[PDB]
Amino acid sequence: KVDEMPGATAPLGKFDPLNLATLGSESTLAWFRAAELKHSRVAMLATTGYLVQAAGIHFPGMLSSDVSFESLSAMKPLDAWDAVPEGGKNQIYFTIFLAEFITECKGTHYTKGGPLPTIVFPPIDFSTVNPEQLKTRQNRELNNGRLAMIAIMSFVAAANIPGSVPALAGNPMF
Amino acid sequence: LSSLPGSTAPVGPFDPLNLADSGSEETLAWFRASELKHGRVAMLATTGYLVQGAGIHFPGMLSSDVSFESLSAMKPLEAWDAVPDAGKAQILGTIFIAEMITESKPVHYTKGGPMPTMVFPAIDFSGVDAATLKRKQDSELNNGRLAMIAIMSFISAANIPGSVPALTNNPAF
Amino acid sequence: EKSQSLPFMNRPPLLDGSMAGDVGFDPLGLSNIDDVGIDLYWLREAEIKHCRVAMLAVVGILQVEIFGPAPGCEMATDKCQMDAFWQIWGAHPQYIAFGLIMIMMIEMISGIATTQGRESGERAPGDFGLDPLGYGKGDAAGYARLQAQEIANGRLAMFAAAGEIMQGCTTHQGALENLMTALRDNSF
Amino acid sequence: KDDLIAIAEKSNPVLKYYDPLQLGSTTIWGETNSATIGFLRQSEIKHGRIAMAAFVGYIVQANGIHFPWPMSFDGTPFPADAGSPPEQWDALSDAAKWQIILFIGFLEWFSEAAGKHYMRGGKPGAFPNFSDSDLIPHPVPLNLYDPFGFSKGKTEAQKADGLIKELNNGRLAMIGIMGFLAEQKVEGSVPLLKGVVPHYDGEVMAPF
Amino acid sequence: KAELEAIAKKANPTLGYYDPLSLADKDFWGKGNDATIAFLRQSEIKHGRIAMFAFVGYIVQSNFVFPWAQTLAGAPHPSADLSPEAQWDAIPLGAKWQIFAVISALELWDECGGGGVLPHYTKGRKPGQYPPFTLFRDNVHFVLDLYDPFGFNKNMSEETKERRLVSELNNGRLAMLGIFGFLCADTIPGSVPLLNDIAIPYSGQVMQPFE
Ligand code: CLA
Ligand code: CLA
Ligand code: CLA
Ligand code: CLA
Ligand code: CLA
Ligand SMILES: CC(=O)O[C@H]1CC(C)(C)C(=C=C/C(C)=C/C=C/C(C)=C/C=C/C=C(C)/C=C/C=C(\C)C(=O)C[C@@]23O[C@]2(C)C[C@@H](O)CC3(C)C)[C@](C)(O)C1
Ligand SMILES: CC(=O)O[C@H]1CC(C)(C)C(=C=C/C(C)=C/C=C/C(C)=C/C=C/C=C(C)/C=C/C=C(\C)C(=O)C[C@@]23O[C@]2(C)C[C@@H](O)CC3(C)C)[C@](C)(O)C1
Ligand SMILES: CC(=O)O[C@H]1CC(C)(C)C(=C=C/C(C)=C/C=C/C(C)=C/C=C/C=C(C)/C=C/C=C(\C)C(=O)C[C@@]23O[C@]2(C)C[C@@H](O)CC3(C)C)[C@](C)(O)C1
Ligand SMILES: CCCCCCCCCCCCO[C@@H]1O[C@H](CO)[C@@H](O[C@H]2O[C@H](CO)[C@@H](O)[C@H](O)[C@H]2O)[C@H](O)[C@H]1O
Repeated sequence: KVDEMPGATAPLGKFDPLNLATLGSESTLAWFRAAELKHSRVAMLATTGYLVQAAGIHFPGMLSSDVSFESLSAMKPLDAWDAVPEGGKNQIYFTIFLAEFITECKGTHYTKGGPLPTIVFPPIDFSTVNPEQLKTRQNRELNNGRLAMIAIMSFVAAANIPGSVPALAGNPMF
Repeated sequence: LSSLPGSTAPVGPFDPLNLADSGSEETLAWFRASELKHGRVAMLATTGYLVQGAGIHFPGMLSSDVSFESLSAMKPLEAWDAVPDAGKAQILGTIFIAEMITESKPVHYTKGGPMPTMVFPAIDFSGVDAATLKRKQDSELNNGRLAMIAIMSFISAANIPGSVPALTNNPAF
Repeated sequence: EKSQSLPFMNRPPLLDGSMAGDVGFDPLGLSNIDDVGIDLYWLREAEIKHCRVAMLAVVGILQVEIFGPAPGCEMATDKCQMDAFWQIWGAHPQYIAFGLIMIMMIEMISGIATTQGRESGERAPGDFGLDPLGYGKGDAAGYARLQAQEIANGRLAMFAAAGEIMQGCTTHQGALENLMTALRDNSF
Repeated sequence: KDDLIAIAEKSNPVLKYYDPLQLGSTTIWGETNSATIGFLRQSEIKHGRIAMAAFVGYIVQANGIHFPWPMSFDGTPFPADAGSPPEQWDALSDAAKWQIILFIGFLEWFSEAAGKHYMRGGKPGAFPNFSDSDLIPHPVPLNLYDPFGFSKGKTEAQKADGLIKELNNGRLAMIGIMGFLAEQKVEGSVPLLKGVVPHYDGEVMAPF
Repeated sequence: KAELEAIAKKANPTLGYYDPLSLADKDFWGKGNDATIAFLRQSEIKHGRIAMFAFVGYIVQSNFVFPWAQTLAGAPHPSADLSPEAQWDAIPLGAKWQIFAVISALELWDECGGGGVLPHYTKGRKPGQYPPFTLFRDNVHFVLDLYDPFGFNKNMSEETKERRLVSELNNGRLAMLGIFGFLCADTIPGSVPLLNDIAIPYSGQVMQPFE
């Protein structure tokens, strides 16, 4: 199935030096593609959410009744999450849970012969029906998400160990 | 199953523990009527907590010595305690007739018959356009499913503060 | 064939749904007794007499505890009818003894009608021919409904009259204020 | 049911048949659907007919229209000295109210007992004339619908169109008289009647 | 679906047919694709023809008002304040409900189909076409038609309207962001011109008394 799926690009054709695609069944690979894409979409929102919170741009004007948006724009984005109120993080953890509960319980699961998780709300999903154009588009989602997976690990290797990256660690935000 | 009403768009049919096949067809028919009755009771319970929790109350006297002024002054879960014993005897008595009548229909809903319809006033609802009644049965169950979570949240907020983040500093709780 | 009331048990063989309240409820097999002057005829006559005595006893309690005793008996004044008997016996004991000997002649005649009605076949159990309004003349389906309604209200009143004796002889209050006591004690 | 759609199409060619609740397809007392659809037609016509006499009767009794002569044995005229016509129903008497209610209650009775009923072969709203049906022993001179005879000679198509503009003037006066009495108990309830209506503030939905 | 792509052959052959979100093959409310492709066509026709109705409502409402009465209370206008976006609040609230009553009735006549004279746009009718008032005019009183109340057009040949339908939504979508170059030019503005306008109610859509 690893020949018939997106992710195969021109620099590395089918990059699998440990042969972990054919290690399990097709449900194991279908779990792996659903976990590469979910790690892609989180890290793509993570790389964007680090850069637009290190650039200083923020919402107006008060996040809570006590916590402003501008007080979290001054600190680093990895330390701004510690200052989000506990009722606000519970609002985030509830909608994330209710999206994970829905995508794993929508019919014909992805580990079976089913689709990968789509938009929970609102359900449209914007997908092109042209399979020659859509296959390149989801080839573009993966390696942009692959680069964003390395990028957000570079953002936490610059905020924990001073150094570790040449074009960062001179910046009071990363 | 999906031809049944309560199957909807986001999760339909939602049954991860496969409880629908734990019994026979008559067990599922008992499960549907119990979900429908848990829904209708909780929708009256979520609204009865929201209305009496604000201060909306009837004008005048509930009994000879208990007005609605004193019951709205309390939180609703202990407002039931100051209702007179002849007041709960009147409420529980008409529910007893309502539960006896909807059970004593000529075919039981466990055996394929009708689910509990209105007793007093006994408006007929049979030929009310099965396509429109299909959508409205889904909105009865979905509003029942949400209100059952809601009234269980209201009791949990009234005794364990901080159980729900949206009702922490609420004065009705 | 299984009993209707106890579907794990076989049907008792002398009960075949001919009598009014027959749903096969004889687990102890007491309808099979045929020895010490007692058979299914005697038990049905005993059931029907226990039905009718207990039916009159319930409304006989609920008449006095609502509307008071009859005139000539206003010396009662107690809602507990197990205690109000002894105030009528304390003042006008002759009318109770008038009724108790009038019952004694009626019951000894009814005891002859039971045993002669059993040896012959011209008397149903509990039948005395007391149909003066004549409900039994037409609509045998509607007459069997009255035979079942007598048994159904009589079996219910047997528990009620036995209870009002026992919860009158133990609480010394009366049936309707035992009912109000229980309503305020077990209210939720 | 087939004729109820044909009636409402003539009342509005845009809104042909309007039924959100689908109340037109129910029974009430287990009669049939076609017999209760004459009950619903009668009750709509009776609601609109009462409300349209109530709307005229409001604007007469809200202004100062107290007509001579007062018909009593002591005095006690028509109690327009409050004025405010929901207050003026309270200030009649207690015993005068049963004379008004029971007289309408005969006309409610006579529309049920006499010539033909709306939960049968229908024509709802058709009040039976007092001349026929042989139940009243007086007899009385006039009828309720045509006392002076105006106007016999109108064709069927001239009177079939009458109920359709009686139903539409009856539906509007249901909204009309209720917009007055809503401002008698809550102001701002209708937006264009602020300040006109004097806030009766009692209970309009109780006689005594 | 194919008739949508035929309009893009006539709209801009340099760019061409262009859906980035690929909404031309989706379905909304489970009502199918061919109803979805006509909801999308009617929505941007109604978005454009409102924006072109507001683009000319932004260039003369700044510069020229009629001065007469405006109300039965004196102060006989909102007293421009030539910034047009800010003239809406003090109009007052009683006038905004009358505007929101006719547009509630005008858009109720559009999705009606004129009492059933025309079909519905999801089920067959041309999407820009407003149903005429010919069935209301036949019954109640003389009302003028919404599109052409006087009968100036219907002199055209048939091939000219489809070359003007394609000119309409092409002029429509430019005025969609054209009118959004004005009220976005009043809250952290962002443009080369500078100078047009300044105010800060910023949107949405009623003001100080409600909710
Ligand atoms: C961690 C999330 C994750 C997951 C679940 C996958 C899963 C997959 N990748 Mg992807 N990949 C990832 C991250 C991931 N990748 C990243 C970050 C890059 C950029 C380096 C890539 C670059 C890449 C290419 C170029 C290709 C794939 C392909 C595949 C598929 C091949 C099957 C396989 O061998 O599974 C992998 C099995 C796993 C269990 C996931 C790996 C997790 C390891 C075992 C954990 C240990 C890693 C270790 C800590 C090193 C990380 C260092 C870190 C600090 C940066 C499979 C769906 C191929 C494909 O799509 O074919 C169509 C393919 O050609 N991947
Ligand atoms: C009174 C409780 C109750 C009962 C009897 C039912 C019964 C049913 N539901 Mg419903 N449901 C409920 C509550 C209930 N539901 C609530 C509160 C929600 C919102 C979360 C839902 C959401 C839901 C959806 C989306 C669907 C159903 C469906 C069904 C049918 C599934 C078949 C089955 O056999 O499951 C039997 C179910 C039970 C025996 C439930 C009993 C309770 C269990 C044993 C323990 C639950 C404890 C729980 C963990 C505590 C959580 C607290 C809560 C406040 C969150 C069945 C008629 C499906 C349907 O309608 O198809 C026709 C369907 O698609 N349910
Ligand atoms: C302003 C709002 C308003 C509305 C919405 C209505 C609507 C209605 N009224 Mg009307 N009514 C109004 C103003 C209004 N009215 C005013 C201002 C008066 C005073 C003049 C009346 C006096 C009036 C009378 C005398 C009657 C109605 C009836 C009706 C119903 C006719 C359709 C029907 O039969 O459905 C079916 C009915 C319902 C859906 C209502 C359900 C009522 C429930 C079940 C409670 C029943 C309680 C009742 C007292 C029980 C008595 C018998 C019992 C003791 C055994 C309809 C619901 C008629 C009716 O309901 O007959 C069946 C009727 O007889 N109305
Ligand atoms: C189990 C039946 C029963 C018994 C033991 C009693 C006993 C009593 N009643 Mg009560 N009562 C009863 C039923 C009964 N009643 C019924 C059914 C009613 C009507 C609802 C009443 C209404 C009532 C009132 C209003 C009052 C009493 C009072 C009394 C007390 C004094 C009366 C008396 O001694 O009369 C003496 C007995 C007689 C005059 C004759 C008895 C009847 C004879 C035996 C005929 C029986 C025929 C039989 C029923 C059917 C035919 C049998 C056969 C042919 C098959 C006494 C303790 C009074 C009291 O003091 O209260 C504290 C009082 O005021 N009773
Ligand atoms: C790939 C490049 C490309 C191609 C091949 C086309 C092709 C077309 N365009 Mg498109 N368009 C393009 C890019 C392109 N456009 C760009 C970059 C823009 C943004 C400027 C537009 C905006 C646009 C609009 C708004 C319209 C078109 C229209 C057209 C069609 C007819 C144009 C014509 O020749 O009419 C002849 C040209 C005229 C008659 C000029 C009209 C001038 C108007 C009436 C006044 C404009 C104001 C003026 C500039 C200044 C007035 C004075 C001022 C100081 C007050 C033609 C298919 C039209 C259409 O779709 O109809 C079929 C149409 O309405 N285009
Ligand atoms: C044919 C026809 O036309 O009819 C048809 C069609 C038609 C018209 C579409 C219909 C409809 C749709 C309807 C009527 C929809 C309405 C739905 C409705 C009525 C939804 C209420 C939500 C309120 C909430 C969630 C409150 C939260 C409140 C909370 C959480 C509080 O804390 C309350 C509060 O007091 C306290 C407790 C504490 C205070 O510290 C705070 C305040 C003061 C706030 C019909 C009638 O069905 C049928
Ligand atoms: C968005 C949508 O879908 O909407 C749907 C929703 C829904 C609900 C499903 C539908 C419906 C049915 C509706 C709207 C029913 C409402 C009917 C309504 C509003 C009915 C009032 C009648 C007034 C009466 C009977 C009596 C007045 C009483 C009078 C005239 C009197 O007795 C006399 C009096 O006045 C005077 C003369 C003189 C005074 O001295 C004394 C008083 C004051 C006492 C529709 C039609 O489908 C529309
Ligand atoms: C951004 C910008 O530039 O704009 C500026 C300028 C401007 C123009 C001033 C703006 C504005 C004003 C706007 C846009 C105002 C809102 C407009 C809008 C769109 C308002 C929807 C109403 C929907 C209703 C009432 C639904 C009824 C529906 C009902 C009652 C039902 O569903 C039930 C029913 O039908 C069925 C389903 C079944 C039947 O059995 C029964 C019936 C018939 C009862 C802004 C936003 O302020 C700022
Ligand atoms: C289809 C997707 C469905 C997603 C559903 C998501 C529903 C989200 C509902 C969120 C409602 C938030 O409700 C809100 O909770 C916050 C806490 O966060 C409360 O906030 C209150 O308590 C918190 C502590 O708990 C304090 O820090 C805060 O200062 C105080 O105002 C508000 O009193 C309440 O109004």
